[PDB]
Amino acid sequence: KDEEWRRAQREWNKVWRELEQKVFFKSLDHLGLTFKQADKKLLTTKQLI
DNA sequence: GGCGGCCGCTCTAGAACAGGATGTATATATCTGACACGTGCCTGGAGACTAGGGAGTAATCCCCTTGGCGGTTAAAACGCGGGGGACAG
Repeated sequence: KDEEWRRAQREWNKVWRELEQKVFFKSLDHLGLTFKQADKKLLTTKQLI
């Protein structure tokens, strides 16, 4: 059971690390994820007046 | 001495309780009539073979629905007045 468990963990590790590499920096960004709409919502005319 | 208040007597009666009534649920006796087992086939699918063609998969592409916003006038919702109708009788 440990042998097959370690083998399955090893074959999980590559795809798991590949997903983590692209999802961790997305998880770090909080305001930048909503900045695609915040930069248009807060930067208008009437907001500036 | 007369009259209002209080309590006992008596008529009325609401509704639970017991007995009669009639159509079914059961307790055998026996018929009975299809039910399933056996037999004899015999007719339809399975092993095996020939050939092929429409989808799984891969690729493209372009398309089209979701997210995501201001805007503004149409309207949902809250509330006041009230009005006619569902239901109790």
